[PDB]
Amino acid sequence: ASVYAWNRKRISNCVADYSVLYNSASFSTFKCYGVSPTKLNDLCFTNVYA
Amino acid sequence: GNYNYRYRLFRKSNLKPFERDISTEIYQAGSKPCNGVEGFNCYFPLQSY
Repeated sequence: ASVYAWNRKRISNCVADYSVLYNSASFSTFKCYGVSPTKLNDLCFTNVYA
Repeated sequence: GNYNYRYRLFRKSNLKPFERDISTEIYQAGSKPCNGVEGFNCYFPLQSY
């Protein structure tokens, strides 16, 4: 969708693997600010918003 | 802007008390083998203020 009409998605109640996206080089920029991108698979929160 | 003052940002492990490390090498931030080529998942730990 457009930049001013950006799509919003809610993710909850499943198992999420971040290694597959972490190792993929098809993305030019992968900037993580909350925590270290390496330790994403260990700690987790109640929900995710995309 | 004085840039002579710099410090190490990345390291595989922590530092034991009362010791010095002067290893200025590329740091592998992911699974990509740097091999002294930098690039993705490969950064310079030393940087200034």
